[PDB]
Amino acid sequence: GLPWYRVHTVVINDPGRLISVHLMHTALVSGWAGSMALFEISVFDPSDPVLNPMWRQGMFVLPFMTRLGITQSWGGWTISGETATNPGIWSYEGVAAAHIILSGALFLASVWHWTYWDLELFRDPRTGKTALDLPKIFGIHLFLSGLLCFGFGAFHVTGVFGPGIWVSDPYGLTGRVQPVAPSWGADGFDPYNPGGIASHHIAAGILGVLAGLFHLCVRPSIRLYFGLSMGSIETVLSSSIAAVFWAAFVVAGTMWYGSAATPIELFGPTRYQWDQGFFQQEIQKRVQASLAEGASLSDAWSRIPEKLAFYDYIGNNPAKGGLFRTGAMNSGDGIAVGWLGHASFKDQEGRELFVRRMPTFFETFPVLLLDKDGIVRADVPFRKAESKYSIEQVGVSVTFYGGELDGLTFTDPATVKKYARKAQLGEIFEFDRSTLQSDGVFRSSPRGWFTFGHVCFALLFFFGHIWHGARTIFRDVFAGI
Amino acid sequence: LVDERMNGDGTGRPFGVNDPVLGWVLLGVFGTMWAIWFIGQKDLGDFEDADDGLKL
Amino acid sequence: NIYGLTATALFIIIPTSFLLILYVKTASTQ
Amino acid sequence: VNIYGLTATALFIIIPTSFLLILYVKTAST
Amino acid sequence: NSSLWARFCEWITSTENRLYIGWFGVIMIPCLLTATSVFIIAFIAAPPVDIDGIREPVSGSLLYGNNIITGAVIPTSNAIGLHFYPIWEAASLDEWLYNGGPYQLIVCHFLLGVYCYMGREWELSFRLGMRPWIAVAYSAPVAAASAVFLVYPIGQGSFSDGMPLGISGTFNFMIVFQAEHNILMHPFHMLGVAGVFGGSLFSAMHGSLVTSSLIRYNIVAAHGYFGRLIFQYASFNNSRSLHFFLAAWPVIGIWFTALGLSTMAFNLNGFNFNQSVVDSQGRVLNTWADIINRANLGMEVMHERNAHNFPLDLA
Amino acid sequence: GTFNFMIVFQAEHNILMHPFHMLGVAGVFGGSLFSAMHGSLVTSSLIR
Amino acid sequence: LTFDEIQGLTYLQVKGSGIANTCPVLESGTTNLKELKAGSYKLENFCIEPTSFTVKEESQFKGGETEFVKTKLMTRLTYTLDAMSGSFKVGSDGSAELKEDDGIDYAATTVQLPGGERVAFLFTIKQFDGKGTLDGIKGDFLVPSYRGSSFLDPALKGSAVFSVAKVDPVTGEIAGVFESIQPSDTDLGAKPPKDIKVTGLWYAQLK
Amino acid sequence: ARPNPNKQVVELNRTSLYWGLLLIFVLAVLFSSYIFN
Amino acid sequence: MLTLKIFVYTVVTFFVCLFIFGFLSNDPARNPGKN
Amino acid sequence: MEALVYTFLLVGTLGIIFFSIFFRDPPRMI
Amino acid sequence: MEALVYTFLLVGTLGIIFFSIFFRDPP
Amino acid sequence: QEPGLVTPLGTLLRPLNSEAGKVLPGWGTTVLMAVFILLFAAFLLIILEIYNSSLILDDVSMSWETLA
Ligand SMILES: CCCCCCCCCCCCCCCCCC(=O)OC[C@H](CO[C@@H]1O[C@H](CO[C@H]2O[C@H](CO)[C@H](O)[C@H](O)[C@H]2O)[C@H](O)[C@H](O)[C@H]1O)OC(=O)CCCCCCCCCCCCCCCCC
Ligand code: CLA
Ligand code: CLA
Ligand code: CLA
Ligand code: CLA
Ligand code: CLA
Ligand SMILES: CCCCCCCCCCCCCCCC(=O)OC[C@H](CO[C@@H]1O[C@H](CS(=O)(=O)O)[C@@H](O)[C@H](O)[C@H]1O)OC(=O)CCCCCCCCCCCCCCC
Ligand SMILES: CC1=C(/C=C/C(C)=C/C=C/C(C)=C/C=C/C=C(C)/C=C/C=C(C)/C=C/C2=C(C)CCCC2(C)C)C(C)(C)CCC1
Ligand SMILES: CC1=C(/C=C/C(C)=C/C=C/C(C)=C/C=C/C=C(C)/C=C/C=C(C)/C=C/C2=C(C)CCCC2(C)C)C(C)(C)CCC1
Ligand SMILES: [Fe+2]
Ligand SMILES: [Fe+2]
Repeated sequence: GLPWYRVHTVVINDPGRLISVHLMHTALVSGWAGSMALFEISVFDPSDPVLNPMWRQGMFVLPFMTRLGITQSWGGWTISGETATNPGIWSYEGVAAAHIILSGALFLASVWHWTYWDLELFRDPRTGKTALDLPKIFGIHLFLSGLLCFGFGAFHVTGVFGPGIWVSDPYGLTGRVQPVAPSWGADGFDPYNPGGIASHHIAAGILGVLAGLFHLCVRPSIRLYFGLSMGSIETVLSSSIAAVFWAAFVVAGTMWYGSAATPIELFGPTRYQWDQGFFQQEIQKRVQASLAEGASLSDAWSRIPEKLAFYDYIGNNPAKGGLFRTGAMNSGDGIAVGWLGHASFKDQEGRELFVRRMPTFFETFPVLLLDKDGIVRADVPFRKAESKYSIEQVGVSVTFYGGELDGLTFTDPATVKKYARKAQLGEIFEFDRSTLQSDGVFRSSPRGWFTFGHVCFALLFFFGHIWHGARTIFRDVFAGI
Repeated sequence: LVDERMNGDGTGRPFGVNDPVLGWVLLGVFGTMWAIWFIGQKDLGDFEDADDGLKL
Repeated sequence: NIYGLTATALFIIIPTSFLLILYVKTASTQ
Repeated sequence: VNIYGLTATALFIIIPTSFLLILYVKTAST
Repeated sequence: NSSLWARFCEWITSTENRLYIGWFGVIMIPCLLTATSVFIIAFIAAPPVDIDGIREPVSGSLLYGNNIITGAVIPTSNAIGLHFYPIWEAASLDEWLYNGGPYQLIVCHFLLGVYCYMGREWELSFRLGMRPWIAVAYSAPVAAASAVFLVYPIGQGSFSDGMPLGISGTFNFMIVFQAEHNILMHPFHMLGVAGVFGGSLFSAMHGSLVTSSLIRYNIVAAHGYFGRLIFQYASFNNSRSLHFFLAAWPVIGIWFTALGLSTMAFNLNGFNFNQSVVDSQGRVLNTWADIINRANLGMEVMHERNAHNFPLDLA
Repeated sequence: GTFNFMIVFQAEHNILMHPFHMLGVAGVFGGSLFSAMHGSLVTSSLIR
Repeated sequence: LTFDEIQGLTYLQVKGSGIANTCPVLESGTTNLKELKAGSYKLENFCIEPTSFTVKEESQFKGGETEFVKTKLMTRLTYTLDAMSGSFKVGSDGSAELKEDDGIDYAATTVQLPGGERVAFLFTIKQFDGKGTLDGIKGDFLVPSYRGSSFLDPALKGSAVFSVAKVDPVTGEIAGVFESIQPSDTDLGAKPPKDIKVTGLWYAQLK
Repeated sequence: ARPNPNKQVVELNRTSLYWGLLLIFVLAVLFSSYIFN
Repeated sequence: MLTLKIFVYTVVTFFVCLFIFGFLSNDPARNPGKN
Repeated sequence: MEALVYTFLLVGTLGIIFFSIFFRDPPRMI
Repeated sequence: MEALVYTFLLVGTLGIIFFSIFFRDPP
Repeated sequence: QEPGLVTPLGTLLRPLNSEAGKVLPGWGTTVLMAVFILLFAAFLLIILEIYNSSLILDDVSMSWETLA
């Protein structure tokens, strides 16, 4: 009999039961999607969309639902942060229920196709035995895929009939679902350009329908037919697995490095935005412009929105988490509740001191307050270690601009050390660490979890492609030698 | 009035109809079913003779 | 601890039940 | 909400189910 | 060939189906499925229902801090009374939930379903060449359900007095009914209890006697054993007579208890024996009936906390 | 404890830059390589 | 329906139609409002019918502010005050006074605001005493406790603004629109009271 | 609808059962400390 | 809200008509006995 | 949480009833 | 009770080893 | 053996799955396939280098600032 790892090979020469098992898998996938959406809506907290975005609460399916236009719920709230009017059928709960019903229907269809398998459709008219004309099925399926791709790219993203897609400004402050006009030209291959999505989908749909027609009309050559073993079905599996892990690599890379298809308002900021001081540079430029206008320090620093300062914080960096630090970010370092402001450190002489920000790659980084030219001026020494430039000796004073703590100056060395440690991470924020019993250690963004899972799956599927290609190209000796 | 209602709970309308469309639906469905039964009556056997039908 | 304990219990129980079912199916036919 | 109640319910659901499945598979195979 | 209707009626009245879809079935199935769906949805999640009609609702849903034992589908509001309250008669669906429509919908569809279930039992008895009296036996639980859910609300004038669809609702309804009507002292409840206990006794005895006599269809030795045991020789030596008695006892008991229920629905209570044994001077001597009366009095004072406003409970 | 012993040993003595540890690593890696090679060759040369 | 049409119907016809909860409409009369002779009149058949039941609620979002939101009514009708009687004085210069004495001056009500939260209250204007011009007369009234002291587990004042819109000098029959704000149910002290804003129509027969 | 020719039965000898049980228990031992954190 | 009433009326009428015309379709001769 | 457990238990019981009604052992030689 | 579950897992592994050693099927 | 189940939908789709093992003698259209593979490889190199900032074009900016 079959060993435990060969049980699913009983449908290798029975098209009806193959259709049945593939239907069962589709039903399971749809049911998972529906159940996960329902759970996410049950857990989601839409109270504050500024300091508590959906990517902060460890939401995985909600960003993907929101990416394509689902922005309302039957609970009376919207993802933007306004009251929901006439939500309609296509809400979060509606999508989850629709997926569940689809899963049930697919389950019933799978049961039917399993029960009745001896169909005349799968019988060769000449020989009378089960057969599949793989090139023609491929042509039909490619035709359908191209048609669907063109429809999506011409009616959904363009907003002609559909709702559009999520687009945001470069710094992720004002984003929403909008129609996207196609962008033909050198751009569009610019990954961060939303018009590339529409242009690509339209062009790829046209090419796909043309190729489907070709593969439907033209028979393969005998040399190619024998070379690629088009008579067998396992070569189809090997090629499909190959394309699948290729796609997995591409999607994981696009997710990790960011793109127009992965907005930061839905999945969170990127490791490389913290590496290059993206938000820090934007904030500095804005405050410098306000200062040069003629305003003082306090009012200029108060103009900075809390969202932009929140993005400039190492807690939201997806590369600061851990493998077994499970859960949402809010369980990591509490729920953000307010922005204290920008902290300026000044020695007794008057020189402004800047604290060196922790690189995204260190677990523990010593706190150092540098001069304007980079010379070290102050530093908290290692625990219980003799010091020569400590905070107490140098006499560093911290003053805050904008935010909750505006115009307040502290001179006590203890609070100065505390705020220096806080500012080592970036912007200082007040955190509620009691609601969720947060541990105190950073978790990882949904971006990081998605990338990790999909790269691991892609590697495993590369191995699967190797194995199945070897099996299909060595069938004579694999017949049980 | 805060909102709108049918306002027919205690009125005792015949067959519980207060809009002619309900009566039209009743008659239409009954007529369609009766027509189908009348057409199919030929397969049930005719009891033309005076003494026919289940009896003891 | 509820998440971890539940996950550990399920991981211990379900695959062992599957393996035992397969073995008992095998051992029936001598 | 206690862990003890949930784990007791899970064990009581699963263990007899596994035992019965073992016996039924043994019977059906024979 | 045959017309569409001929094929349809051949399919409906076909004994080859896994479950017989009779002419009674064509009504039984939709009503029963509708009642089941509404009951499940209401039990899983439904807002509190204002049963008493005094602007205080009670919650009976799992999503509202309840469990299986204490969950129930709350009866219709007292303010509705006996009025028909369908969905389309409510201004909004939330109002329908608040006033307690689902209970009425479930009760109506369930009663129709059980009546058609009895009809379908008769129909399939007829199609298989059997004697058609299983439905007569089944009528006893049907009569009891009708008396519980329909006749008592009609007699009391409101659907809020009906049995809630929940485990704790049953106990509350029973305590209420004993408080207001003295169910335990009625001869018909005594007959129902006798019928139930006798049904259990005869079931156990018949099972034991038949199983013991099924040596390597009942033989005559079991009759001799029973005659020797309880000194009732020739009481039951015919198998048909014995099985007819087995069928007849609990059915009659349940019929009589349902009739007693429907009788009390019209305020015809059970026996009253308080203040019966009197001293020569004139003083009243307590009896176990008087202790039952004290328990009923205790049940009655806390019956409705804030519903009554007049000394006598005429409703 | 094993990890601490190894780290402390590398601290006190340069374990990695020692020819005998190099031969130990080479022996372990070669053992794994030859085990895989022998297993694959023998299990692939199987007759019917 | 006007007062004459309402009084021309028998009880059987009205039953089940929802008319009994309605308020008479003044089809006749003039909108000039200068035909109302100055003096004091005995206000009888004073009826009031609300049209909206907006309630003040704190915004769920952190950045939001308290706002009046719409609600869905739960109690079937039973929200109309009727048969009220009092006194109505109108001055020659343009000043006017309104006072309610007796009648059905209160009605318990329950409305659900979006999100599932249902709030009860006691829509009432009892002991009203308003003084001011014909358009914009303002006053205050007492709100009794939602439940009596006898209730067991398992004063407040509110403002109002009337405004006469149409007058029929030959037969009185003054009609207009009103707005009021009153506290919510505060029984058991389990939650702070909320504010309900009610707009509607009012009819009165001062003869 | 007829007896499907593609009929086969899965088998699992005692050695395979021991291997599987050992693998499961060893993985649980290795990962329990991490999961409990 | 009246559309729901129309739909329910249609469904109920259809099922009741099915029940009524089912028993008029020579039901008593559907027995398996000999006569 | 507990409501989910109750719902799962009821759904499982209903599924067992359905399987027993439909996927039953065919009776032979009654 | 973490020590308890750790000990239970280790004892289960030891029992599996013992059963494999002493209760192996014949060739 | 006996013919399989016959269904109107199956008969409708029968012509599609009725040309198994149907080939063109010779190499057929393999040269066109090779040309298209070469073109697709060139296009993939285009987009890969554009995304990697190793191929800089005037119109494309390759930055989060292109969302402007
Ligand atoms: C439910 C309660 C509702 C409220 C109360 C309502 C009370 C109504 C009381 C009056 C109707 C009572 C009907 C009871 C059902 C029994 C009908 C029946 O047994 O009927 C059986 C008989 C059988 O008829 C016989 O049927 C025979 C067989 O015919 C067949 O064979 C013939 C040749 O031999 C021909 O070929 C013929 O075409 C073929 O069909 C012969 O034709 C005989 O000549 C013929 O008399 O029918 C007939 O009695 C003639 C038809 C009777 C009246 C039917 C009216 C139906 C509704 C009409 C309006 C519909 C409007 C629809 C509008 C749609 C669009 C909006
Ligand atoms: C108007 C014409 C038009 C336009 C504007 C676009 C625009 C676009 N296309 Mg589309 N396309 C078109 C026509 C068009 N296309 C047509 C006619 C075809 C033929 C059917 C395609 C086929 C096509 C494919 C197959 C892909 C695109 C992709 C893209 C995007 C390129 C930029 C990007 O997202 O980074 C993409 C950056 C890349 C580096 C591409 C990945 C390719 C690398 C080399 C493979 C990765 C390594 C590999 C897996 C090996 C693993 C190594 C690992 C172990 C280290 C962009 C949206 C890509 C895309 O959307 O990706 C998200 C993509 O994969 N296009
Ligand atoms: C009518 C069909 C339908 C519709 C409209 C939706 C709509 C949705 N689904 Mg659902 N779904 C469906 C059927 C459907 N689904 C079915 C049948 C299944 C079972 C397989 C699922 C399983 C499922 C899961 C598991 C999830 C969704 C999710 C989503 C949401 C995100 C959109 C999306 O798919 O990501 C965008 C879609 C893609 C990125 C697909 C890319 C396709 C690749 C690129 C094709 C490449 C190969 C191609 C053949 C090459 C040919 C090229 C040629 C044309 C030239 C959205 C609300 C997600 C969600 O938010 O949960 C609710 C989610 O997690 N769906
Ligand atoms: C690739 C797909 C994918 C991705 C990226 C995510 C990502 C995420 N999920 Mg989702 N989830 C998925 C699939 C996915 N999930 C599926 C298929 C299910 C159904 C089972 C769920 C069910 C689910 C729930 C119920 C929850 C999440 C949550 C989360 C978040 C927390 C991160 C996490 O899982 O930490 C955990 C990560 C790990 C444990 C890493 C696994 C490392 C290895 C592979 C483990 C191997 C163990 C091995 C078998 C030995 C076991 C020993 C034994 C003692 C058990 C994160 C956004 C949580 C959240 O914040 O949402 C609100 C949450 O509550 N997910
Ligand atoms: C498109 C995906 C795909 C498909 C359709 C198949 C289909 C098949 N494979 Mg291939 N395979 C794949 C991917 C795929 N595989 C990948 C990615 C790998 C690398 C890991 C392999 C490695 C592989 C090997 C080494 C072998 C097969 C074999 C087989 C055949 C029998 C299936 C089997 O093992 O019995 C059913 C399997 C089980 C009952 C065991 C399941 C237990 C798993 C490991 C744990 C549970 C996983 C969880 C529940 C679901 C994870 C979901 C995740 C993928 C997202 C069947 C034709 C076998 C064969 O035919 O060779 C003769 C065989 O020996 N496959
Ligand atoms: C370790 C790598 C590896 C290995 C050993 C195999 C092995 C196999 N593959 Mg798989 N495959 C791989 C990677 C691999 N593949 C990748 C990355 C892809 C893309 C997703 C595929 C896609 C693929 C398909 C679609 C098919 C196979 C098939 C096969 C089998 C036949 C060999 C063949 O078709 O030519 C393998 C050809 C190559 C590996 C390409 C050769 C190297 C090219 C020419 C280099 C080009 C470099 C170029 C200059 C660009 C430079 C980029 C630079 C700027 C970074 C065999 C089992 C076929 C099969 O199953 O047969 C029945 C089949 O249909 N493979
Ligand atoms: C959390 C989930 C649960 C995890 C539990 C982990 C604990 C360890 C589980 C080990 C499971 C092993 C299953 C396979 C055993 C097997 O195949 O034996 C095969 C042999 C057959 O040999 C033959 O047996 C013959 C008798 S008979 O045929 O077996 O009836 C006899 O003639 C002779 O011995 C020989 O010929 O069985 C026997 O010899 C005696 C019967 C033993 C049956 C298994 C008993 C398991 C008891 C578990 C107790 C747990 C507590 C103690 C834990 C240390
Ligand atoms: C029939 C029907 C119905 C119902 C339906 C339903 C209700 C369904 C459901 C369904 C469902 C409810 C489904 C579910 C599913 C789930 C799943 C399918 C899951 C999976 C998971 C997984 C697979 C995972 C895995 C893992 C883990 C564990 C972790 C990580 C790692 C891994 C990946 C390994 C109704 C009557 C209503 C209507 C009609 C039809
Ligand atoms: C065959 C085949 C395939 C594929 C297919 C396809 C998909 C194709 C496509 C193809 C394509 C799709 C191609 C394209 C190309 C493109 C190009 C090649 C472009 C170029 C451009 C240029 C060259 C430009 C230039 C310039 C600029 C930059 C600007 C200014 C002006 C000038 C001119 C300077 C596969 C593998 C799947 C499988 C097998 C079969
Ligand atoms: Fe018997
Ligand atoms: Fe060897």
